[PDB]
Amino acid sequence: YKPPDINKIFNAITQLSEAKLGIERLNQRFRKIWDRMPPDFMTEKAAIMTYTRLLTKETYNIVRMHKPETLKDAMEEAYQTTALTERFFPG
Amino acid sequence: YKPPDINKIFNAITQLSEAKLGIERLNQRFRKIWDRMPPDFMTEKAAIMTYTRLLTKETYNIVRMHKPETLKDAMEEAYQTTALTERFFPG
Repeated sequence: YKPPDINKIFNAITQLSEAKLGIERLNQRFRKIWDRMPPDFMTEKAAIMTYTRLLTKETYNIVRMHKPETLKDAMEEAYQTTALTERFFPG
Repeated sequence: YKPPDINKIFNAITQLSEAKLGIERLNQRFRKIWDRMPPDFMTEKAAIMTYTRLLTKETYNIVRMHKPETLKDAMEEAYQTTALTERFFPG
């Protein structure tokens, strides 16, 4: 195992924004940084919180209906509102 | 009881800085905002984290020796480095 260095991780999440083009840039880097060694970082509800306040205001309105439970649902649901009427299908 | 409204609380902590004159301004408002309805906000270590990265760099160095455990120790220890060689004694 390794030492965690938590403060860079709170530093690295702070860079992410809505200037990132579309949801796919947001969901990718957040998979990169946040999954990199959380030993026990916070509870489930608080892990929603730092994710959700980052997001765009309109996407919070549609993800209000319905509200998700985990990050995976939140990452999926905020993707699906733009994945529907837009795609390039990768392989 | 009341609805919590968590997002204002993360908004209100963001205003605090090192432009606040001395530690006493920092420790007072943080007692006001953070104690106002945390139902279960986060774990103990994470509650250290949002407190500590706010603080001044030199105060992190002295509070490194020794590192505190709870917020109360952290609020006390970062006060004591300036409460020693400076006071107006209140009543």
